[PDB]
Amino acid sequence: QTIQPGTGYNNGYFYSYWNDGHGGVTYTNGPGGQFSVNWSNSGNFVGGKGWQPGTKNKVINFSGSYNPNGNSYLSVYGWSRNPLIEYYIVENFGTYNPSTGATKLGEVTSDGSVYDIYRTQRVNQPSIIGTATFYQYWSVRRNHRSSGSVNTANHFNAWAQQGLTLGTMDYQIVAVEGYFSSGSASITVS
Repeated sequence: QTIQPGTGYNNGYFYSYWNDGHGGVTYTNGPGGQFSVNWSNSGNFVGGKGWQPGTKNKVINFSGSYNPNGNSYLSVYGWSRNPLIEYYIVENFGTYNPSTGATKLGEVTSDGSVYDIYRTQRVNQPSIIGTATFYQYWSVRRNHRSSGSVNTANHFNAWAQQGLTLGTMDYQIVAVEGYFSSGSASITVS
């Protein structure tokens, strides 16, 4: 049901909901792996369901509707530790392609589309272990969609081939992220 930021377990799925406090966001956990997000002139937020910990060969399925009006992403999102890495496999996005100005590190074909791979660096930013400097790895789908299946191993193996290694897996979720925008989404994970 409607909850305030936090992390926990719901119907067998790990969930994480965070927001910068600006307001304008409603996150609701549904049955099974379902979750809904409704936002209007929000601030920055991230919300989704998945696993804690994730794995490097997980096949993630998602089904739903995603209607952003502004800056937002729909992705398989997570972290690794040692090395500390924040990663995204972007399936759809709004007005801003998150790879803008990022360094392209290759291409990978998976689950019906070509994905462009990028690497970016975050300096002194919040992370799962505190403020730190770390890399972000991205796989951005060329053919946008709101349902599908993601074979994570295809992305992690392609990243490894390019020198983008991952450490020990931390949480792994299908999440909706927004940055001062409006929208609605209803996703079921499995």
